[PDB]
Amino acid sequence: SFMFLITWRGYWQELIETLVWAHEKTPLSFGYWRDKPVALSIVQARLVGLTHFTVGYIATYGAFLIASTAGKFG
Amino acid sequence: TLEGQTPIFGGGTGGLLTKAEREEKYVITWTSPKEQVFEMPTGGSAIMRQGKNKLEIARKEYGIALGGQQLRAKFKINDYKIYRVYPNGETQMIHPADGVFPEKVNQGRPKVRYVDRNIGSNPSPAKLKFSGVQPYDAP
Amino acid sequence: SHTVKIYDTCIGCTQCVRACPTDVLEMVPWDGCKAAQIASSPRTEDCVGCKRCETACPTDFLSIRVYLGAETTRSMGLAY
Amino acid sequence: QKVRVVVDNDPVPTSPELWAKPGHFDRTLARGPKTTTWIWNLHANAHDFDTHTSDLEDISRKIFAAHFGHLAVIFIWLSGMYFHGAKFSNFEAWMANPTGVKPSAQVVWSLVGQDILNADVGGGFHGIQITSGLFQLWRAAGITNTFQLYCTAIGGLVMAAIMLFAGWFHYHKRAPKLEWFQNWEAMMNHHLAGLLGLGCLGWAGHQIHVALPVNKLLDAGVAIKDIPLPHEFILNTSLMAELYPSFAKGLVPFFTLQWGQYADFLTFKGGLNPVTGGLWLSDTAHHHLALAVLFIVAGHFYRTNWGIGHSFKEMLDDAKSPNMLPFLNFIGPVGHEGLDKIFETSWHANLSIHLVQFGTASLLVAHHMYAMPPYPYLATDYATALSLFTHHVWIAGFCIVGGAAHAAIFMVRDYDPAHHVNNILDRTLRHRDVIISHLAWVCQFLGFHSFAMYCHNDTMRAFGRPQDMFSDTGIQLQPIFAQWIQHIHTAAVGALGTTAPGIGAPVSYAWGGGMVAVGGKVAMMPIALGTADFLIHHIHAFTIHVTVLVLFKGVLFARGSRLVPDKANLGFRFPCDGPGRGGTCQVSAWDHVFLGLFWMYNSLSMVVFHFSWKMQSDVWGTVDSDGIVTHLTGGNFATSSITNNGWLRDFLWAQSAQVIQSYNSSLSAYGLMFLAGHFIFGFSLMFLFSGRGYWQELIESIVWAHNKLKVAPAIQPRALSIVHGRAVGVAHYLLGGIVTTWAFFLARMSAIG
Amino acid sequence: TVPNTISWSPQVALIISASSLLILLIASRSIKYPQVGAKLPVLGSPSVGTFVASMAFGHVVGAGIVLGLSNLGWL
Amino acid sequence: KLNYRLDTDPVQPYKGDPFNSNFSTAITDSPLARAFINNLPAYRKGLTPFMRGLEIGMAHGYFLVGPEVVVGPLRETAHGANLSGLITAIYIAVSACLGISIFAITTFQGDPRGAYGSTSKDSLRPLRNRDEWYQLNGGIFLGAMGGAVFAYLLLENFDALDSILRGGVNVN
Amino acid sequence: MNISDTQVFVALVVALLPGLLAFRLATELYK
Amino acid sequence: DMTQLTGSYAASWLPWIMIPLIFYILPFPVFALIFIWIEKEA
Amino acid sequence: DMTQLTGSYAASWLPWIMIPLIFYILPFPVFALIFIWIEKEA
Ligand code: F6C
Ligand code: CLA
Ligand code: CLA
Ligand code: CLA
Ligand code: CLA
Ligand code: CLA
Ligand code: CLA
Ligand SMILES: CC1=C(/C=C/C(C)=C/C=C/C(C)=C/C=C/C=C(C)/C=C/C=C(C)/C=C/C2=C(C)CCCC2(C)C)C(C)(C)CCC1
Ligand code: SF4
Ligand SMILES: [Ca+2]
Repeated sequence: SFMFLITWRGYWQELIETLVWAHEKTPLSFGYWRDKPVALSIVQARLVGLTHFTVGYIATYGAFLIASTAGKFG
Repeated sequence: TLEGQTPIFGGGTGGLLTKAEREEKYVITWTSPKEQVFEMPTGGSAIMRQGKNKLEIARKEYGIALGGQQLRAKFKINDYKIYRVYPNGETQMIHPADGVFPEKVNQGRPKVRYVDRNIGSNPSPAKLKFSGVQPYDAP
Repeated sequence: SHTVKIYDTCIGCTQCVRACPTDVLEMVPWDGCKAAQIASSPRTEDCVGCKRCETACPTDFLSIRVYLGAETTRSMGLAY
Repeated sequence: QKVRVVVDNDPVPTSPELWAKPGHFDRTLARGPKTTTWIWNLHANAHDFDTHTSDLEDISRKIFAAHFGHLAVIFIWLSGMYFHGAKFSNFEAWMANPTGVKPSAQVVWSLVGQDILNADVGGGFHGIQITSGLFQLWRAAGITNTFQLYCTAIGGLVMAAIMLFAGWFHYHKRAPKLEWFQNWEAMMNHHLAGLLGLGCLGWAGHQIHVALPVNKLLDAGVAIKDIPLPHEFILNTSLMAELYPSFAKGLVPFFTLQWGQYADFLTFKGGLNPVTGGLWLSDTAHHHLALAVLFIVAGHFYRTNWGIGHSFKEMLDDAKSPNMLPFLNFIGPVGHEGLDKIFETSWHANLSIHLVQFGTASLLVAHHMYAMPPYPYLATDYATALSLFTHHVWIAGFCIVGGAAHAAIFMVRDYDPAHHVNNILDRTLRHRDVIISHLAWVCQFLGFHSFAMYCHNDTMRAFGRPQDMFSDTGIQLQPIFAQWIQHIHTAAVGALGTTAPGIGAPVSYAWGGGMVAVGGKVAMMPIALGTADFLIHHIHAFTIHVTVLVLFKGVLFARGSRLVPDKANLGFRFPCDGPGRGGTCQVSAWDHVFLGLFWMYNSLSMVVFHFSWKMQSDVWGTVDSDGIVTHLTGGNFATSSITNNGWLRDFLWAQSAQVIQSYNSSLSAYGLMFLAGHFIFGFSLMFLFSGRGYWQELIESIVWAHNKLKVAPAIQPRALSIVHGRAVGVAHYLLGGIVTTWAFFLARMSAIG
Repeated sequence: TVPNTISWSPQVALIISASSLLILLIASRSIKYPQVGAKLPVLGSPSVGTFVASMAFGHVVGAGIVLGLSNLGWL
Repeated sequence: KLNYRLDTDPVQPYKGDPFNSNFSTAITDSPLARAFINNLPAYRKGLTPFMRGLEIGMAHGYFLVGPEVVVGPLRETAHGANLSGLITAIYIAVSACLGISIFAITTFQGDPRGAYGSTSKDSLRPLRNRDEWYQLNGGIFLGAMGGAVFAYLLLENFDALDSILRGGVNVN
Repeated sequence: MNISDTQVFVALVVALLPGLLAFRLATELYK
Repeated sequence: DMTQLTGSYAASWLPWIMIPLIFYILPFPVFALIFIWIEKEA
Repeated sequence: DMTQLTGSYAASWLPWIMIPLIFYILPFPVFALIFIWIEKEA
């Protein structure tokens, strides 16, 4: 989540453009995008980063809560 | 067809891609008083010719940046034009639209997307619910 | 495409037109201000939404507003 | 005639009038503050000299004068270390018992119970145990009493005043012209032969005449009071003859090229001194003497005023096709031609190169000082050894990032397309998509084949399938090339056969050849490499390559990209170009430095973690009478470091016991700073995760409350700018993380080292 | 073992003098910019800078030759 | 005064067009690189799409068996390791062929977007027709299965083949 | 004692250098 | 024995087939169906 | 034993694969390459 929350869109859009060039110039790569690959939008990145942050928050404490209690008790 | 000779350029990776052949392309043409070095819109240095020049560019912003920030500001060249070229060969001149630069007021230009009020008088979105009209588009 | 609107508080300073990187705006004759001109947006299909015009607008509040809308190839600034 | 000294006389009057005019250097800031953003902008642009004026000559004069000021700051700092080591230290007690006394040179006052930090460091002294290695450095220099340290402290203050006067003199009285600064050949000759060459020669003289005799007596076991003062070794030549018989025949062998008779004090042994565990001082004397000759010879390489020498411009104009090697002719028919224009006008380009090479030098300092400990009783001082490696690794990482930062500044500000027409710089920019795409791919390959294999190991271990793990007992990944180098280097000295016959002992015992113990503790022993070392080294390759990708993308795309073609007009440091084009946040070259700082921190944290765990696990430890070594962590690295659960448990959780239990003890300051670093890291997260639009709106309501009570300030409060918020976030993030590791490392080593 | 270094003798004087002399003839005919600065026969009439450079390089090359020979029992 | 020196440049613009985002290098335009790439089954002139898929499938299916045989979780036994390698190749190739099918389904609707449009000039993507892609896919699947089975049979008979290649079958 | 596995592999890699140069000379002579 | 996955519950062969079916057999065809659905031209 | 081809030299598996490769695996593709080369129309 820290990646989605700290780094912002314009960095990734420029990087994706470089990968777009690489794919177009590489032989034997017959695939081609039907939807043009773009970096996630500004709002979308905040939501995605928040989702990873929350899921990691819940999973980490949930595992610790169960293990530190069940491991010490019934 | 568009006349003019391309600037001296050894090649680069910032040029045209599949979009140029599939959807649309842009060409900027101008005339210079001498042979001189300018910066390509997507990196690198190119040498513009003595006569009339012609450069193929992927996006319209490349032509506006090159013509405005380099041709006019630095080389004092004001006769540059930008064309939109479609894959079927149709070419239309888009900059300047009417032969006069947009920053200079010209007679005959109509008002487009003008709102006859201050921005603070836009109606609230609640009054336009389910009407399909945005507050800035409200009469 | 994005939507660019010009309100009557415009003073015809032509700053927004000069700042546009894709030639969306142009100055048209008008009578509502001392400069006798007002900004217009005939070519919003080429608008990328950079909002450079809003940054250049000196009026308070802004006389030119950009409302991001449906995204196209050229509104996303895609060279591919 | 070409090289000559030209200066202006009194170019800037010496008056304090501009001291009362903050922001005078900037046209915008000179008008005075209207919002709080003015205050931040004043400090942000304080030392950006090229934005104060467009005159290159005036800029260069500011560079020269400011450098004298920084030298004065360093001299004051150096004077402080010598003075504190002469007045508030146990240096004399430590010199008597180096292996049983903890160095300490900081003593705290007793006002709020902080005197508990005065640790029992031995020698009848109470103070904070220092890990800078000052005592070991001074002992190697021959210093034996606090009076000599006191004299050096006074000399440091004097040099600080001289440095300060020089900066004022060379800016306000005699400021050299621009042409003076552009003397590449003269500067290279003077800094090679005169700075590096004469400094090495001078230090070789000090080592030969002072350090070697004093340390020879010290290792022999004679007391401090019985060792004669260093000047007695110069006056009484008989004293030097007894220690080194070759001194009885004077300078005759040197002038007759019979240098082989000097072998008794200019040795070529290698290895380590058994008494102290450091390098032989006679070895270092010959090392510095050989360096002095090599540097002085290098200082006659460039043509200044007599026709003899090489020219910078002629080399660069000649390095092009078809004058290169047949497979190196791809650099084009222009090649390095035009690069001389960069060094004529761009200070930023030179700063970029020099910051990079300071990173290289400091990295070599970190690696070469633990494997070949150069100071007596340094290897067995585990707290100092870990601190020195970690400190110089971190300094190098910041310097490397700074090199990339000012490389991007050069591209935006000093790069001229007319100067670079089909040359190598122009060609590099013209295939930047080739470079970045390949770098992006290799970063992905390294990430999958370094980190995801650790995740493979964690899943296999949790499954109870150790045979399927990447380990020495499962699927082995032996670093055969690194193992081969260790064998070649060990066999070179006699311990592809005997390629360095003149070296007696192995150059480093880390490659093999035996073990050295000093005070019942391991100084250096062979560092075996296995699957765990294969995995961790490719972790370093992955993290370094990604850090390169972030910084090198910023430099190559500083002028612009397919998204924003006119980024150069926007500048080096700007927040964005609006939400358009899908969103152009952090496109500026500055933001790539901002992102690269995080990746440098991530890369270097694992480097110092790898060093700390491996050295404790496989090198450091205690040796009993039978020669059996028990290491600090008992060989955990081979089996525990192959999973990051092992890193979490056996390194972070287990080794933090010292810092986490340091309350109510002399190490409690490290416990407090351990929490302090954790706080600053979390504190930085709101500057990084949020935006100024929220904070400006919040400030609006707060301003309303002050307006209600007629206490609103005229200088209108503003939220930090978008760039400023990012700068605050990365600064507090790095400070919090590094301080946390600093307390974690030092608390453990001060207790078990 | 310590590489052998021989005591001073006319042979090392011959080596240093010959190396300095040969460098003097070659440098005055091969370097890019001789006859630059103050002026000092069969030679190309070298300048002061060229002459001092030749003598300094003669000491450098000659010292390497004598130590190299003495190390290997005259190579 | 200005000398680009393009005429003596070792690296030329690609195919004489300086604005096509490409260079003429040893990788892209050398006689050996062009001969090797253009005569691979994906580009060989005159090949039917099915025959392109067949040769590609046989080569890829053959080597895809190997990784799980040597370092897989069934490597402790010869027969189990070979079966796991064959299954892995089958699963990968079937998944790839499914991707090829849905690529053809979605790409070729009306005028295809991107490099497969009627006006596109992508020389690296010559399969411009939907029926060509399905012919390719049929060859890819059958070739991949055949190559995977061929490798499986050789590994299953490794003890026999070792005696074969050492002359041990000539004892009797 | 004959050469080891590593020496055989090193010779194979080294032989690639004359192998590639032979191809370069052969194609150049064909011109 | 505890060297293999087993089930004392009724029809213990059901997880033997349902787990492969839902997690690495059917998901790729399901992704293919969704891909066709979201890429269909109007 | 002397019932099979073996090798006491280093990397004795090399003739095990190189002899098939050079003599009855690669030669037919090599002949195919030469045949294409000598039959190419001008
Ligand atoms: C479609 C098709 C296609 C093709 C063909 O045709 C391709 C190709 C290429 C080439 C040229 C190159 C090299 C390769 C490698 O190494 O890497 C990869 C890997 C892999 C594995 C990839 C994959 C492949 C394919 C996809 C296969 C498939 C098959 C399957 C199995 C299917 C399945 C189906 C089911 C239903 C699920 C590349 C690359 C890149 N990518 Mg690229 N692709 C594509 C796709 C895609 C997508 C979707 C995305 C998003 C995710 C991306 C991404 C990316 C990135 C980031 C990068 C990088 O970095 C790289 C580069 O540039 O360098 C330089 N990309 N790519
Ligand atoms: C042999 C001559 C010589 C020496 C020793 C130096 C040394 C130095 N120069 Mg320098 N310089 C020289 C000739 C020389 N220069 C010439 C001829 C030019 C014109 C082309 C320049 C132009 C130049 C510039 C433009 C700059 C420097 C800078 C520096 C400093 C670099 C920082 C460093 O490494 O700290 C070394 C740390 C030290 C403590 C070294 C000692 C410092 C003092 C001043 C040395 C005094 C030596 C003197 C002989 C007294 C010796 C006493 C005793 C030993 C006998 C360093 C002090 C940089 C700097 O920081 O300027 C302040 C800088 O920006 N130099
Ligand atoms: C020899 C070293 C050196 C030199 C001479 C310069 C010189 C310069 N740098 Mg630079 N830089 C360096 C190393 C160096 N840098 C390194 C190593 C890095 C990597 C981190 C950078 C990263 C960097 C960036 C990202 C930028 C510069 C900029 C600049 C220019 C303006 C200086 C400025 O903003 O004042 C500095 C003013 C400040 C207010 C900074 C002080 C605040 C620091 C971060 C506090 C540090 C915390 C402290 C050490 C520990 C905690 C303290 C405690 C109280 C808690 C100037 C030309 C700026 C520019 O515009 O260049 C043209 C710019 O944007 N540099
Ligand atoms: C190759 C350079 C080199 C090396 C290996 C050493 C090694 C040593 N020095 Mg020394 N020194 C040097 C140069 C060097 N010195 C120079 C140039 C000076 C000043 C003129 C000194 C002044 C000095 C003092 C005053 C003292 C030492 C001491 C020591 C010992 C302690 C270890 C140490 O300093 O870290 C070792 C350092 C390194 C491994 C790396 C640093 C070397 C330089 C900075 C790297 C330069 C290369 C660069 C990255 C690439 C340039 C770009 C390229 C294009 C050329 C050790 C034997 C101390 C001592 O007595 O020990 C007992 C001590 O008190 N040194
Ligand atoms: C632990 C957190 C984390 C992870 C996993 C990544 C992962 C990545 N970052 Mg990243 N980043 C992070 C935190 C993280 N970042 C933070 C906190 C910051 C802020 C400074 C950044 C800033 C940053 C920048 C600025 C850049 C990256 C880049 C990258 C990529 C490097 C290439 C690579 O390793 O590919 C391999 C991928 C991985 C190792 C990810 C883990 C994969 C797991 C272990 C295996 C998954 C197996 C399988 C596929 C699962 C599929 C099952 C299905 C049901 C989903 C990669 C996607 C760079 C990039 O894009 O270069 C190409 C780049 O430029 N990141
Ligand atoms: C929502 C209810 C629910 C949930 C979360 C689970 C969860 C699970 N079941 Mg299960 N099951 C359920 C209801 C549920 N069951 C019911 C009602 C039946 C009787 C028809 C079964 C019969 C059943 C069998 C026979 C087996 C499992 C098994 C499993 C496990 C592996 C998943 C699998 O193979 O699914 C298999 C699921 C089915 C065969 C039918 C599921 C029918 C439910 C009602 C569908 C619910 C859909 C859901 C509401 C929509 C989600 C919307 C989306 C936005 C999230 C997993 C723990 C396997 C196991 O024990 O592994 C150890 C196994 O072999 N289940
Ligand atoms: C011209 C030299 C030459 C000759 C005639 C041979 C002959 C032979 N080698 Mg051999 N070999 C050579 C050099 C040579 N070797 C070199 C330099 C190496 C190290 C790279 C090897 C490594 C090697 C291995 C590893 C093996 C053989 C084997 C063999 C035997 C079977 C043929 C084979 O598999 O080739 C294999 C050939 C190579 C692996 C590389 C050959 C490289 C050479 C230099 C190419 C020569 C090309 C030639 C000059 C051009 C001909 C021009 C044309 C007009 C005739 C055969 C007796 C096999 C064996 O022992 O069977 C019992 C076997 O397994 N060779
Ligand atoms: C580039 C190059 C290279 C590389 C190469 C490669 C990569 C190769 C590969 C190869 C391969 C990888 C191959 C493969 C092949 C295969 C095959 C040949 C197969 C066949 C098959 C078959 C025959 C089958 C059959 C079948 C079927 C169809 C069905 C029924 C069953 C059966 C089985 C009968 C090198 C480095 C060397 C050198 C340089 C150059
Ligand atoms: S979110 Fe901030 S940085 Fe990103 S485009 Fe908007 S104003 Fe610029
Ligand atoms: Ca038989």
